Amino acid sequence: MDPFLVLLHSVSSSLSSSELTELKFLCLGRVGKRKLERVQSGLDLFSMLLEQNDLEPGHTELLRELLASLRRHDLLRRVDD
Amino acid sequence: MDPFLVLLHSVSSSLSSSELTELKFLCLGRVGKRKLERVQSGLDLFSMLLEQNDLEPGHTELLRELLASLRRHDLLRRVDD
Amino acid sequence: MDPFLVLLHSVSSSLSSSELTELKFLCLGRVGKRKLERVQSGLDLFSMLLEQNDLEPGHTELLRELLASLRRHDLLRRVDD
Amino acid sequence: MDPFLVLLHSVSSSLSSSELTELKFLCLGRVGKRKLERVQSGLDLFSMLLEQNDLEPGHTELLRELLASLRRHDLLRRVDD
Amino acid sequence: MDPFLVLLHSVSSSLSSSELTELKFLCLGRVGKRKLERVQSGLDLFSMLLEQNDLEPGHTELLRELLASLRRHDLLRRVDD
Amino acid sequence: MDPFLVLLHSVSSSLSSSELTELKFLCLGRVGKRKLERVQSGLDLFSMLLEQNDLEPGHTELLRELLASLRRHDLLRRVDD
Amino acid sequence: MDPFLVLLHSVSSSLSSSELTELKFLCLGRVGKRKLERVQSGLDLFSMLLEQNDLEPGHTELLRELLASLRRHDLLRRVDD
Amino acid sequence: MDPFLVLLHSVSSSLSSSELTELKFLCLGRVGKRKLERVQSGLDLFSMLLEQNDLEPGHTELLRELLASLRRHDLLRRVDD
Amino acid sequence: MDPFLVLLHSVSSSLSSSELTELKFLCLGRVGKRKLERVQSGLDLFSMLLEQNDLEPGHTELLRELLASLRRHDLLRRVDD
Amino acid sequence: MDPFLVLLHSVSSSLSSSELTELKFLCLGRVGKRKLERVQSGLDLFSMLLEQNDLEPGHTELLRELLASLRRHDLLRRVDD
Amino acid sequence: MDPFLVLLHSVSSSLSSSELTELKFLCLGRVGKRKLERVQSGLDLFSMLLEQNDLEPGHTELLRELLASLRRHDLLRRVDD
Amino acid sequence: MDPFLVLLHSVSSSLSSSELTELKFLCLGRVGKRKLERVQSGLDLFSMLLEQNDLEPGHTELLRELLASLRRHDLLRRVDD
Amino acid sequence: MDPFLVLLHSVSSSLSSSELTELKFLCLGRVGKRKLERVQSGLDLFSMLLEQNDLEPGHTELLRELLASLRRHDLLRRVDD
Amino acid sequence: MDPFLVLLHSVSSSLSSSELTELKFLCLGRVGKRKLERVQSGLDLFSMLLEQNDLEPGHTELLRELLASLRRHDLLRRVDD
Amino acid sequence: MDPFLVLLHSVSSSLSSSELTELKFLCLGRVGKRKLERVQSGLDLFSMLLEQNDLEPGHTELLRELLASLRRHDLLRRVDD
Amino acid sequence: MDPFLVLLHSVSSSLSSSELTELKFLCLGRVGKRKLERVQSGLDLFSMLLEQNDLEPGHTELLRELLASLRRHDLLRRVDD
Amino acid sequence: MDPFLVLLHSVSSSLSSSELTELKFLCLGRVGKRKLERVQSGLDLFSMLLEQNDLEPGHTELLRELLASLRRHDLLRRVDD
Amino acid sequence: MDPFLVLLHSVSSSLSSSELTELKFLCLGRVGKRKLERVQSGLDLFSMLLEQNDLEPGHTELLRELLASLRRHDLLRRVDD
Repeated sequence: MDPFLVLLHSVSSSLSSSELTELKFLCLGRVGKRKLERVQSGLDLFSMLLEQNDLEPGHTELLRELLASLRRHDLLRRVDD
Repeated sequence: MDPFLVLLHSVSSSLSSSELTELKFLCLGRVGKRKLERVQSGLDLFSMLLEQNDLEPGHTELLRELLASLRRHDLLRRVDD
Repeated sequence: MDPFLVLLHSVSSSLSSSELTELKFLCLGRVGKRKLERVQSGLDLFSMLLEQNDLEPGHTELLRELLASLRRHDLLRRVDD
Repeated sequence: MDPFLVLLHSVSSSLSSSELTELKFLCLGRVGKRKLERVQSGLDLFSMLLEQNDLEPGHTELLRELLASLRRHDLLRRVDD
Repeated sequence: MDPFLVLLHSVSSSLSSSELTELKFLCLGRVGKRKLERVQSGLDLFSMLLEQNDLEPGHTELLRELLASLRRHDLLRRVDD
Repeated sequence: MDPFLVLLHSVSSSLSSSELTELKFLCLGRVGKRKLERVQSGLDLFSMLLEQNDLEPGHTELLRELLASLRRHDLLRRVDD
Repeated sequence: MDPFLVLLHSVSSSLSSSELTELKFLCLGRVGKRKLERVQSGLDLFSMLLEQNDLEPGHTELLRELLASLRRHDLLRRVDD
Repeated sequence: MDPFLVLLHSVSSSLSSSELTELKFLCLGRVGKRKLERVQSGLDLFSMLLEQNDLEPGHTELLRELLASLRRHDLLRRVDD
Repeated sequence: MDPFLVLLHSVSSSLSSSELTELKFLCLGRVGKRKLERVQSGLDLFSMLLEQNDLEPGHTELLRELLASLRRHDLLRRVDD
Repeated sequence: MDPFLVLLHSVSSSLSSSELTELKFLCLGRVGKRKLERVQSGLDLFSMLLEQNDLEPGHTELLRELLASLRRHDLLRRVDD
Repeated sequence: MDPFLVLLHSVSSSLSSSELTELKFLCLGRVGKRKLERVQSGLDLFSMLLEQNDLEPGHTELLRELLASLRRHDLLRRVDD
Repeated sequence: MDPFLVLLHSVSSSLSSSELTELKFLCLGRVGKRKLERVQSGLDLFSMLLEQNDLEPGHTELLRELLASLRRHDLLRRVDD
Repeated sequence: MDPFLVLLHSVSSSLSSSELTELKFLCLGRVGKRKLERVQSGLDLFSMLLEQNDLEPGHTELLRELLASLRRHDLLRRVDD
Repeated sequence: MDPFLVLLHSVSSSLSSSELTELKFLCLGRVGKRKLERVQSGLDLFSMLLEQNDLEPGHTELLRELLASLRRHDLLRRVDD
Repeated sequence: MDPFLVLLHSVSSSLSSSELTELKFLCLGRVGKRKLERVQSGLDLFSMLLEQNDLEPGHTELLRELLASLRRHDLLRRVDD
Repeated sequence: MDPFLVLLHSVSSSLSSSELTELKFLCLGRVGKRKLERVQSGLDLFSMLLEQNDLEPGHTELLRELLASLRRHDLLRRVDD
Repeated sequence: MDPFLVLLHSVSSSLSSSELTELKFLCLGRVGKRKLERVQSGLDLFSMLLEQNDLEPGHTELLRELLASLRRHDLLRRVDD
Repeated sequence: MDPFLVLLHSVSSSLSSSELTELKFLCLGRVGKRKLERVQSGLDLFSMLLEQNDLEPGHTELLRELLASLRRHDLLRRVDD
């Protein structure tokens, strides 16, 4: 298994419904409304970000900034930030 | 590639399920019920409007009127309206 | 576009979930239970009323009566009543 | 072309899957099961009714009453009712 | 058209999803599971009961008692009960 | 419109949450618990009573008796009681 | 025109594709696989049964048993059973 | 922003709980009990009056009467009375 | 119809959402999670128990003790207890 | 008519789509993928097992173990197990 | 990330339920009732305002007026006003 | 109506908040804490006692004992005690 | 190479199965059923219409009106309509 | 049935909303936030702990100390402490 | 279980409504208003301080400061101060 | 029957829709998106893993790590881990 | 083997049903409707584009543009874009 | 009986319709379109590869390569790869 996938799964397991709505709002400029309507967990949003080359194992800045905006520093400890 | 098709794809990417239902309702007089039942995205509706000569690169006032009724002025910005 | 459909869309845009519930209740004698279960917005109800000849541009007394029972005189203003 | 055939085509254009299933159910006594299993549109049903002399330009009562049972008075306006 | 088929259509029109589920549950001993998984409306169930000689214009007792178990006396008034 | 449905809607418009709870309690022997759990307004209860033949335009003593137990004589005035 | 042939034709007109597959399965021990592969309607199967002396105007027991296994009692009324 | 909405908001911000109960009592004949039970601020009552065409930017007599009955002349200075 | 099926239907009619959740919890050892996630009413649970030979007209002890654990003795009176 | 064929037909009439997929999965080591792709009912799978001498009137162990894996003990009562 | 989106998120995180209700009341003339019924946070209202071209990164007058009506000058310091 | 339910409603209408608290305390050994927390009126407690077979038209000694501990002899006169 | 044959080929290239079915239905009075059952593309129908002198480079009205009935105005632009 | 499951049901029956909140708080390190947001009763938490191998009929120490921290010794008597 | 979570639970047990209000007031600069409006016990505040990395088993200074400002030295004895 | 197939079936019967979606997310790097879109149960995913030599009776490490990531230790007891 | 064909197969393996629908829509001006109806996977579309000289090993700008419009940059990395 | 032909038959028996389509796509450069259109099973493709000297008992690199591109390592075990 990729450690990147396990890290994404662990991050997704620590996010609630309100946090998911906030993350969807903060991703409005990168993911279209039609695609955003189908997102029911952090895994789907991470998949769309992976497809758009906005999120990679070596490209994690956007995820860190999303987590900082949500004020989840405990989750940022997982990304080692 | 035709910029007209790219514009139509972009417009269809910004629309949700309720907006698609509203668009289907407002087109009841131009498209039959049998043809309207098969539409699952804005692309199918735009293609049918193209076939019936209701929508061309020089014929866009029906699309602008529909987008105005949907109260989506950001989407009218893409059509330069 | 037909002004009749624009008017119906505008009327449906001003109605809430409870108002839709009382609209469905007051139409129990004209629309069957099987068809009434599939209605999620006023657009579907208006389309069924159009299909059964209960609602036409020259046939609006049923709609005016339903809006009167809902005690929505601002909505009757749109129909000029 | 025959305006009878054009009228039949126009009627078949304004029908959905559910209406087709109900029309098939209400014609069980006149068409066999083997022939009814091949009907995928109103056109095939109309052709089979034509073959059995149930539907002619001078013989439209069965079509009229089938449309009445489906509560499609707008469709009956095409048949002058 | 037969008044029997019209009566069956009228009865099937006044039923919702839940009543259809109960009707399927209460007919488990006469219809196999493979045939019951293909019923999406009261019309299919009525046709299946017709094939097995369980429902005729002169043989309606199973229909009346199924309607009684669902506590639909208004529906029984259609069957004159 | 049926004046019966208008009367039922008017009666339901004058009832509060506690009165709805008392009505649900007093109807425990006629409506099952599963069906009683889904009632959020007097309209649902009245429709269920209509289905079970407990309430018709010529069948109103159950409604009058229930309103009498609620000590709502102003509401009995609407039913002419 | 033989009444037996007309009866066979009428029976075959009331059987669908699935029933034909079940009938072919139930006839595996009497008709070989190579011959069964060419059967596209009940008429071919009836002809093959006629050749093997399993089906005669005075010998209708196998057909009755096949119809009873398919649970088509309405079709058994045609064979007078 | 409508000056009417701002005026309504300013009026509502100067009314307390007892004043709200008195206003609800004085509005008993115009708003039903079921709707009155959901009013938790002057804004909900004002919106309900707006729906019933009892209160408009050009129709403010009822609001002045309500404020005079509450003996709030300071609030009447806002409506210029 | 079988009195056993009617009895099961009557028992399932007097159950609410919470009791269904408790019944699902107390049957974890006999039904898998995949099959339990598809149960939306007591009828589906009863059918699943029927398939596994856990509930027959001569085999009712599991149902009796499941009802006992929910403290529904009135329901046990239907099962003669 | 073979009692074995009638038993196989009765078993097949009690199996749904999901059960058919599970049975196909459990038969992967005996029937090839190309042959498994054409199976649309339990009858085809039973015939394929019949050809490979895995299923006979005197050889019913594999069918019993398949039914036990699906946890259909009611169906095992048909095989007398 | 757009600084505009981060500013909107920070504004929304400083508004309570009562402030949300007041903001919904003050936005009655621009957003329909059906759409207003689905707003559960400031983010949804901001999204609807963004769709309508009433709120843009270069168009912040309406938001300033809304904040001034709510008397949140501390929040107006975020918009630099 | 059952006179039993009318009697229970009348008894519940004569009780105050403190009396309800004492009734809930005295029923600690028969109703669980989870179920006791949801009781807001005597009707819910009476229904729970009815379900557990603690209270029937022929089983009223528990109710009489509870009313005697509350020192409400006027309420015991309604139960004829 | 004839521009008439090239035009017919270009028209036949922009048609799907459904439009071919409607074209066959609307030509029932000019082509027999025996000849229509052998048409698998628009080219066969065009050839048959050519043989019966219904379609020539100077005789296009039937093709024009057939394309009109299918609501293909873009296709009529090829025929210069 | 398992007396383990019966014991778990009995323990969950004697818990209130506040105790469930404390139980959720004290299990933060073993269950993720996403999974804890879906727990509405002690049964959900117990099943979740069962999945992670934290609670078995031979593994009851975590439950014992969770009950101890809530100061429920009467509940510990059920687990025989 | 973690001694840290047990300590937090013990601290939250010895607090009343007024102390919770003071704790909410003194944490205004670290938690938003929307998040603070949803705190009904010290557990929620502790959880949110945990998320923002303000409180860890190795980071307890802010908790000590909050307890000191409330003049609860007995509570500081639990934190070993 | 292979014990490996029975073990896979038993594992698949204990996984819900959410667990299946997490398993699909964790298998993104090994199974392509086109193939992943057709997976509707654990059996299909297990078949795809078997085809790619990622899962064998002697090769069960990937399945163990998948189950450990889902935190199903009870399911890991089935694989003897 | 041609690396071009392996690359095309790999690209087609990463595409879903919706992405195929958008690809077919964006190719409306180069491939006819009759040829587009027969495409069930990206392989057929790529073969048609190869046939019309729209796609060659030295001619890949159309493919790169189509992948860019689909917003699949990971799929552009395979084509080295 | 040649072991090479037995191996080819066994390989062809484990392939499905989609896998055959991908095999036909990957062999576009070696087999013409006219010869590829007549292939309905892997046996025909293998025979054509045998004729063109692309596949011999000592020449199996093309077959191994094709099976590797199909990601069928279990089928590569049959060829000992």
